[PDB]
Amino acid sequence: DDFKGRSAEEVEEIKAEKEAKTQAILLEMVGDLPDADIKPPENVLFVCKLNPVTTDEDLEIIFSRFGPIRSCEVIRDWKTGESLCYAFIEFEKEEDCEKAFFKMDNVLIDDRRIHVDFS
Amino acid sequence: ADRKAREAVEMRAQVERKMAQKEKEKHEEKLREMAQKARERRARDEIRHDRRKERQHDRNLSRAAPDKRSKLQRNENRDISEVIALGVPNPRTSNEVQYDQRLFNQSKGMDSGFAGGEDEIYNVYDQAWR
Amino acid sequence: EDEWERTERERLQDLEERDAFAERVRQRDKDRTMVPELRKKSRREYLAKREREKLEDLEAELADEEFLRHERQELKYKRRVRDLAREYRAAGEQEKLEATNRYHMPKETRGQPARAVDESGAPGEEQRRWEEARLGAASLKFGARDAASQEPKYQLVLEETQAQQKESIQAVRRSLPVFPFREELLAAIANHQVLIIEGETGSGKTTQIPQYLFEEGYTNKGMKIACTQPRRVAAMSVAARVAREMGVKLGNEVGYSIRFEDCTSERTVLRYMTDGMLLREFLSEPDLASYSVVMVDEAHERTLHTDILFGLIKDVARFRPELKVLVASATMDTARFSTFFDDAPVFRIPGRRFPVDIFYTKAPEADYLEACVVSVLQIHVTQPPGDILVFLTGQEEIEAACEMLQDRCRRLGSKIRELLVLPIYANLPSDMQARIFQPTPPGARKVVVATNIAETSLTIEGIIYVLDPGFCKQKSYNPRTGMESLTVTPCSKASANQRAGRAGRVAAGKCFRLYTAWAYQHELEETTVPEIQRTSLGNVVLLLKSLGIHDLMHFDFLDPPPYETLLLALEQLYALGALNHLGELTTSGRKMAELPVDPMLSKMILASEKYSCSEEILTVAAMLSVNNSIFYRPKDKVVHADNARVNFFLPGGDHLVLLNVYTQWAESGYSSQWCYENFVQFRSMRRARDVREQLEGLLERVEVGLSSCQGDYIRVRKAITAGYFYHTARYRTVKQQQTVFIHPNSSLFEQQPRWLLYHELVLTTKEFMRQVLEIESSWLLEVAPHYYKAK
Amino acid sequence: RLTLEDLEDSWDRGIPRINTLFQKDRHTLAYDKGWRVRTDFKQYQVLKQNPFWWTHQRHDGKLWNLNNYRTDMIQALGGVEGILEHTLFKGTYFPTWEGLFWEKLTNAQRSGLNQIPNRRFT
Amino acid sequence: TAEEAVAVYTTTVHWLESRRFSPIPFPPLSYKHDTKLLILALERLKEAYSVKSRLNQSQREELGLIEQAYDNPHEALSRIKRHLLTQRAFKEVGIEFMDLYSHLVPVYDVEPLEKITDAYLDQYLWYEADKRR
Amino acid sequence: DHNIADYMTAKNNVVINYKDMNHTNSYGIIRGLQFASFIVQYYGLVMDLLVLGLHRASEMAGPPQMP
Amino acid sequence: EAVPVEAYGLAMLRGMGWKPGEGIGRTFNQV
Amino acid sequence: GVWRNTEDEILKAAVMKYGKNQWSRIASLLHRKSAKQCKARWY
Amino acid sequence: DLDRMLREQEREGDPMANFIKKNKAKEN
RNA sequence: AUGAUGUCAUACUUAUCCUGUCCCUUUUUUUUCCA
Repeated sequence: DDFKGRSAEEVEEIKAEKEAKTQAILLEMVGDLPDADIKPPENVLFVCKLNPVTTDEDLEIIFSRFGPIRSCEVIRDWKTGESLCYAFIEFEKEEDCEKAFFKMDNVLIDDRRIHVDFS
Repeated sequence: ADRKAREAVEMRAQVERKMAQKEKEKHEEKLREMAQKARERRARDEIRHDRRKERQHDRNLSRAAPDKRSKLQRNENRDISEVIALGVPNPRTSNEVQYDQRLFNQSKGMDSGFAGGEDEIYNVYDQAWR
Repeated sequence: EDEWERTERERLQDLEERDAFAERVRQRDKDRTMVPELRKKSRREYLAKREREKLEDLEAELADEEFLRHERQELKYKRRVRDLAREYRAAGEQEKLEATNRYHMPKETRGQPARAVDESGAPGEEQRRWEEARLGAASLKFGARDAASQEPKYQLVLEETQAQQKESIQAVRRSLPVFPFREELLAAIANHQVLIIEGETGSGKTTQIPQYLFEEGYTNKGMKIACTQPRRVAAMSVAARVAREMGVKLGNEVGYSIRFEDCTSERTVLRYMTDGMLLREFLSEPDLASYSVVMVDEAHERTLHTDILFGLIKDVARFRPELKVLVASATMDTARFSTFFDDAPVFRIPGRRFPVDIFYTKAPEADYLEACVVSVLQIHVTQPPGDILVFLTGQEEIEAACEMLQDRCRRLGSKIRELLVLPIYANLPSDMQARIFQPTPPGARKVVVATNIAETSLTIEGIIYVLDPGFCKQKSYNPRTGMESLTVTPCSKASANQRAGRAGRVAAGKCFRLYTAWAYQHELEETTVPEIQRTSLGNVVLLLKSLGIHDLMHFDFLDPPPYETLLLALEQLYALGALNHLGELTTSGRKMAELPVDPMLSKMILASEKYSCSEEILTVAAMLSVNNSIFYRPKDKVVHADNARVNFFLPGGDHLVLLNVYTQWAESGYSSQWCYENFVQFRSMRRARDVREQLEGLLERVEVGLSSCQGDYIRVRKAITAGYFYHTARYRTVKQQQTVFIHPNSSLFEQQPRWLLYHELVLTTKEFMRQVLEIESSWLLEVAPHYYKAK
Repeated sequence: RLTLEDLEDSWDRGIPRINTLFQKDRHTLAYDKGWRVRTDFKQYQVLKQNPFWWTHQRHDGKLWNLNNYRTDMIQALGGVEGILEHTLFKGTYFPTWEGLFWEKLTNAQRSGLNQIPNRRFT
Repeated sequence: TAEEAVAVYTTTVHWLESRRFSPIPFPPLSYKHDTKLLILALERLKEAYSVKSRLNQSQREELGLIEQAYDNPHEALSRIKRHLLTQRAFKEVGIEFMDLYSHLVPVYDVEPLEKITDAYLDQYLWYEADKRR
Repeated sequence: DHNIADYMTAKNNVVINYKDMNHTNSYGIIRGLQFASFIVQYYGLVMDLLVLGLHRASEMAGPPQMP
Repeated sequence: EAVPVEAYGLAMLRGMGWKPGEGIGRTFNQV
Repeated sequence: GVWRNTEDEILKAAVMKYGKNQWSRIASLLHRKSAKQCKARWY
Repeated sequence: DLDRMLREQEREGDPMANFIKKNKAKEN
C-alpha cells in the first residue's frame, strides 16, 4: 500500500527520520560505525564550546552539582594535547548526566558558554 | 472532467512515485548486499596520518570560521583556469571539433535568399558572371 | 632609519593590544548577551553532522593519499565504498528525479503565476548541438531498431628505470648557464650582502639561485627562503618549476602563499609569494628574522610596491648588519640600483641567445595596421617556419585588426593557408588564452597579436617573427587639474630590446621594427618613466603612514614622487576621518590600513554601521576593487550582451547594476554558465567574490559587523556618497572645474542629471565619467563640511 | 583540425549543403523550429505567392549552380561577336565590349510603367 | 456535443501523462536566447518587406515599428510579456484573397505590434516544443 | 501556461473585416496567426491520437525516453 | 580639519626644498 | 496612438457631418490618423 | 593538387589498408 | 476684474542650426570537534 495520507508534519518527521536512517546506513556501509542501531555510551556527556582556561576535574566537580561524574576524559590533540574543546564526562547515572547537561549548558565558564549533550 | 483529470494525474503520479520509491528501496537492498560484500572484502604512513590530522583540524577550523577552506575550496580544481593550466603543470583534454578560420565564414546571411515570392528581383545566378 | 623600524615594531605591539582590547570587548558582549526526546534529537543531529563530516573527509583523504599492498587494498576498498555511496545517493536522487519528471500540468493561479527555478551546459555546447542537429537532419536509415538480423558476417580468411629519469633531471639542471658559474655566484653571495646579480634570459636565475642558496645552507636555522615576484602567475610558474625540480609537492618545503591560494602545511622552506605579502608580514613582522636570505625580483617591471620594498631593503641594510639579500636582475641598467645600495656590486650572467637582427622600414608611416599586414603577407610568401607576434596597444583597434586580417585570410582559399590570429586582453576569459598557449599546427604559421602582455609578462612558444611599433598606453595623471589621462605614448629602447628578447627567446629572432633605425636609436624613448611620476599614491600613503613612517617625503627612494600627489593625498586624508589636525593617523586611521583597499573606499567601511547597510557597501567595496573590467562584450554578438546588461540595469548608477549582477550570481551556483549567458568574464568577478570572502574575514580587526538594511538602497547610496564626496559633479565637476562627459558603457549614459558623483577620471577621448551615481547634494553636505562651501 | 581539403571537394554536396556548417548566423539558427510551416502559413499571411516554400537558402543551403548554363547558353548563340552583330554594338564605337556596364515623393499616379528601359532595350 | 469532447480531453490527458511532458511555462523575463529568438522573428517579419518598394503609410508604419523593436529589444520583450499577461482584447483583422484561378485563398491583416508579439511568441513556443520534444 | 492559453483563446475572438463586412470570428480558426501553424500541427497530432489510438501511437513513437 | 592645519606639511615641504625627481616635468629643446 | 481632446472633437464632428461609412474622408481631416484608428477610436 | 590526389587515394576506401588493419587485428 | 501657479497641447519668434563620444598594464597576513 501507499504511505500517503498522513499529516504534513508527520511526512516531514518521517522524511527526517529517513534522512537520518540513510545517514546511519551510510556510516554502516563506510564502516566508521559498523554496528546496527548506532548508539553512544549512555551517561557520558559530550562537552563542547569549551575554553582552554579550565580544568577537567573542576569541570566534573562543576557538573556534579546536578549529578556526580564518575570520570572525565577530554579528547585533546593526539600529539600535543591542545585544547580541542571536546570532552567526555562519564557520570554515575543517565538522569544525573541529563540533569548536568540541563544545568551546565550555556554556562560562561572561562568566557565560553559550554554545552553538554550525549556522547 | 478537468478536475477529474487533475485527480487522475495526481493519483497516477502517486502510484508512479510509490513504485519508483519501491524500486529505489529494492536497489537500496541489493546495493546494501553489495555493501556487505564490501564489508566482507575489508575483513610515510605517519606522514599521511599527520596530513589527515592537519586536514581534520583545518576542517574543524573551517567549521569554526566558515569560509572557503584554503586551496581546497577557494582554489580547488575550479580555480582560475589560467593558473590551473600554468601554475599547475598538468594539462587537460581537448573537446569539440577544430576547424580553420579560412573555411569558417565564407557562407553567411541573415535570412534565406527568397524574398517572399521574389519573382521580379532577378537573383537567378549564384556567382558573378565574369 | 632604524628608529623607524623600532617605532613600527612598537606600533605592531599596540596593534596587538588593540586586537586584545577588541577581543575583551567581544567576550564582554558575549557574556552580557521530553529529556530522552532531547537526547534523541541531539543524537540525530550529532550523527548527521558526524556522517557529513566523515563523508566530506573520506574522498578528501583519498585525494590526499593519491597526491602522494594492504594500503593499496584499503585504498581500493575505500574507492569502492565511496563509489557505492555515490551511486546510492544518486539512486535516491534519481528516484526523486523521475518523481519530479511527470506530466504535472500548471495550476491555474489567482492572479499572476509564480515563476519556478530551472537547464543544461551553456558555454560552447550549442555549436556541437547545431553540428549534430545538421547530422541528424541529414543522416537517415530505414527499418526498425531490430534490423541487425540476417548477417552472415564473413570474416577474412587471410594468410595462415626512474633513477635514470632523475639523473636526466640533474643533467637538465646541469645544462643551465648558471651551473658553470654557481661557484662564483655563491662566492660573491658570501662576499657581499647587497649584491645585484644581473643576467639575460635563459639563465634560469629565479629557479636556480634559491636552489644554489639551498645547497649553500643559508636556510639552516629555520629562517626560511622566500621568493617574491611581480605577478602571482610568474610566482606559481617558478614555484611549480622548483617543486618539480625536487619533486616536492605544494604545501611542503616548496610551498606558496598568495592571495586566496595559501598552500603551506607548516613545513615550507621555499616559500613563494608576491610583493603584497612582503607588505603584509611587514605589517605583521617588524623585520625578516624568520627569513635568512631572500631573493629579490627584478626592477624592470617597476612595480610601486617593489620600489617601496627597495626602500625597506635599504632600511634593512641600515638596520641589520646583514641579511645577505640579493637582487636578481635582467638587463644592464644596474648602475642606479648599485649606487642606491651604497655602491652595490653587480655580477653579470651570460645568456644563451640567437641572431635577432632588428629590422627597419625605409619610410615613416602613421598607420601601422596595414603596412604590417602587407609585411605579414610578405612573411607568408617568404620562408615558412616561425610563429608571428605583432604588438599593438588597445582592445578596440586590435579587434579591428583581427577582423580585417581574418577578412584578408578568408579572401583567399588554398592560397594563404591557416594563419590563425589570436589577441590578448586583460578583461578576458582564459579559454582562448589557453588556445594561445596551444601549439601551432604543422601547416600553420600561427599569429598571436598582442598588447603589452607578451612584452612584460607573457612568453609563448615557437615565436620567430615579431612586428613591433613600440607604442603603449600610459595612465599619466596630472594633479594640476586632478585629471588622469590615459594616453598612448611611444615605448622605450629597452622595451624594444626586451620585445626582441621575446622574439629570440625560442629561436633566431625576426624582430621587424615598424619605423626607421634612426628613430629607434634617437627619436624613441630609452628609459620608461616609473608609475610614481605617472600616477598618485592614494593606496600606499596610508600604508606607509601606518608602517611607521611620518617623514614620507623625506623617506629614502630611488626617485621621489611628485609633491602635489602627496599634498592632495594628505588633504584628502584631512577630508577623510583619518588624520587629526597634526596630520597623524587615528585609531580609525590605523584600522583602515588593516585592510589594503583605498581609504576613499574605506569610508565605505566608516559609513558602515553609521546607520548600518554595511553588507551591501562591503560587497560594493569588494567588487569595485577589480583589476580587469567587468562585462564581456566581444567583436560581434553585441545586442545579446547589451540586452543582458540592460536587464542588469537599475537606476542609481552602475554600482547598483553590478550589485544586482553579484546578487543574482549569488544563489546561482557560481557557475561559468551564468557568466557565459550573461556575457560576464568568469575570471575577474570570481576574484571579486574571493575579495568579498577575504573582506568578510578581515572585519573583526576593524570591528564592523555584516549588517544590512534589506533593500534600503537609497541609504546604501547615502553611504556610497558618504564615501564618494571628493569625486562629485554638478554638467561640470564642482572641484576640478572640468566639463563632464558620460561614458557610453555607463548605466546612466542617457538622462544627464543635476548632481552625479563618479568614481574614476580616465581620459580616453573625452573627459569621461566612469562609475557614476545619482545624487542630490543633500547628504553630500553632511560628509566633509570643511571641504564643502557655496553649494 | 579539419583542413580545407577535407571538405573542399564536397563543399556543395549533401542535402543540407556542407558549406552551411560554416555559416555566420548558424548559432542563432539553432532556434528556428517549424519554419517550413511558417512559410506554409506565410502563404496565408502574404498576398504574393512564394514558389520556394519547400527550401531554405540558410538551413538547406543553395542547391544548384546555373553559371555554367549561362556560359554554354552564351556559347550556343554563336558567340559574343555574333550577338553584337545582331545588337547595336558597332554604332557605339567602343573599342571593346569588356568595358561596358549596365545600370519621400508625391504624384498624381505612381503605378505607371517605365517606358525608358524597354526603349533602350529596343 | 459534450461527452465526445470530454473523452478526447481525457485521452489527451492520458497521452500527455504517458509522454512525461514537462509543460511549456510562461516566458521568463531573463531568457538566455530571447534576443536570438527576437532576431529570428525579425527575420520572419522583415522577409515580407524586403522589396523596398514605394509601399504605403501602414507599411512604412510597420517598418518603423520593426526598426523600433530592432533598436530596443528589451522594451519590446517587456511589452510582449505584458501583453501575454494582460492583453486579451485585440484589434480587428482585415481579410482579403488572392485568386489562383481554381480557388481563392485568404490573407488576413493583423496589427503590426500584435504581429511582432505573435512572431516572437511563435519562435519561443517552437523552440520550447523542440526542447521538450 | 493558462495566461498563454487565454491569449490563444482571445486571439481568435476578433472581428473579420472587409470594407463593410464586419463579423466576429468565434468558431473558425485564423491562419494569419504566427502560432496558427503550431496549433494546426497540435490539432492534427491529437487527431493522430484519435485515429491511431494511444497504444499504436506509443508503438509509433517508442518510449518517450528513447523516441 | 581646520584651515591652517592643512598647510603645515606644505610649509615643511617648502622649508625642506623641491627635488627634480619630485614632479619631473619632461621638457626639452624649449624656445 | 495618442488621442487629444481636440482630435476627439474633430472626430465627433466629422462623424456627425460625414455619417458613419465615410472614413478616409475623416482620416483626411485627422492628421497622422488612419481610418482604422479613427473607426476603432469612435466605436 | 597531386598532394590532395594522393591524400584522397590514401584516405580512400583502400582495400589493401583494410587487409593490413584486419591482419593486424587477427595477429593481435 | 485681469496676479501667483502647474510640462497641457497649439501657436509664434530667432535669414538660429540642419548636428558628436566605449580603458595599455597591475600586487596587497594571522583561532574547537564526539563509542
